[PDB]
Amino acid sequence: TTALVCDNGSGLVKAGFAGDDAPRAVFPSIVGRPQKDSYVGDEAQSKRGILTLKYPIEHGIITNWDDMEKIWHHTFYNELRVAPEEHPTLLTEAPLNPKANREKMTQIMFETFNVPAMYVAIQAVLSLYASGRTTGIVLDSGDGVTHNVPIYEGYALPHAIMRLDLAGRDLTDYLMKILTERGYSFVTTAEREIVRDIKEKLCYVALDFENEMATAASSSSLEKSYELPDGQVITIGNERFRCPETLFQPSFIGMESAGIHETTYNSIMKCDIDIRKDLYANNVMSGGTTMYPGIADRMQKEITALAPSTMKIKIIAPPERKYSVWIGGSILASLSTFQQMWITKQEYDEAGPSIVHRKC
Ligand SMILES: COc1ccc([C@H]2OC[C@H](C)[C@@H]([C@@H](C)[C@@H](OC)[C@@H](C)/C=C/C(=O)[C@H](C)[C@@H](C/C=C/N(C)C=O)OC)O2)cc1
Ligand SMILES: Nc1ncnc2c1ncn2[C@@H]1O[C@H](COP(=O)(O)OP(=O)(O)O)[C@@H](O)[C@H]1O
Ligand SMILES: [Ca+2]
Repeated sequence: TTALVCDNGSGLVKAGFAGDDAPRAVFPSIVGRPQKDSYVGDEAQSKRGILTLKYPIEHGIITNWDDMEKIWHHTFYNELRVAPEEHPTLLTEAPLNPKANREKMTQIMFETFNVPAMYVAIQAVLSLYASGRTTGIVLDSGDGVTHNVPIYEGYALPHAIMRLDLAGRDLTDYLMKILTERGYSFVTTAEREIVRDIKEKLCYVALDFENEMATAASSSSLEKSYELPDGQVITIGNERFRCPETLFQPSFIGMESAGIHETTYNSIMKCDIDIRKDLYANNVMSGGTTMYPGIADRMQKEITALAPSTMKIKIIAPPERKYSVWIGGSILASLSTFQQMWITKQEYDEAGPSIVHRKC
């Protein structure tokens, strides 16, 4: 029977059937409760006023299992409209996901949803498979968290994994702030959803930050107009490139951590010397926050400036990197040499949660 692929994202839940072109269902990772006892996804925030909203998978890691259970329950019956007892289910997890976490991910799958078989894959790793690589370093920047994950011979290197608590969610908020400072007023939650659309449609990464700031202070060639739903037309200037700039300079929002370019460098320099030249030549971009135009040219420039001059440096930004993680799981599930890595109902009834250390 057709396997299931569910990418448990920090902001969006990508779910669908293994072997498909794209995930059939994409919805918010939010659980709302004060007509019913709970809501999940779009309608959870449509009625955000009467409910209490929950981000159980924010920052990449699942923290609440009652809410998560509601998200998975929403995925199976309401979105994909399948019987979880009739489908092997591949789950995804954030890098550096603790052991007891994937144990509990597995327990809930069998004891509560009764899956025939399941598996938990690291998100960044799947994105690499989707590119056609078993070796390389992935920059996974989603909604709630950004990870740098070096992968060698098809296996991620935990000690060199970098975690940056800065992603598109922080950027959206940042874009509201600086747009409000200019003279507008985007404060409400409904206005947040509007600003996020501006971010995805008009923002871009500046090749050189200061030079772009100068073109903005002296001309209006960088300015773009944006029509609000109520017909009102607003104008965005340097906020276009100042927004994603936070990924390289987290200090703009008080975050005293290294940028995505530096965390990439630091990640590689934690790996064994012999494979570093391979990581440099295979920098894969993953997640929606890496969708900014010009982010690859900026990454190319900054990594080069940090690395030896003799170093060959390549940046890979796939056009479908919004759904890289899910696609990677779709091919993994359909892979013949992977079938023996499933954890079956029988296997779990015999061993317990202790078996996920043997397969995952
Ligand atoms: C969607 O477009 C495409 C994407 C990729 C490819 C294809 O390109 C050539 C690649 C050698 C190939 C590889 C990378 C993929 O196979 C389809 C990928 C699924 C293979 C992964 C593995 O072999 C690993 C090492 C093993 C074990 C898994 C370890 N794990 C999950 C650790 O976390 O899985 C059987 O993938 C072809 C088309
Ligand atoms: N074209 C785009 N430009 C910039 N950001 C985008 C674009 N498309 C989506 N995003 C951002 O990507 C984030 C979604 O990332 P995602 O891959 O779902 O990560 P996660 O699975 O952790 O939520 C959202 O915060 C969204 O604002
Ligand atoms: Ca993700």
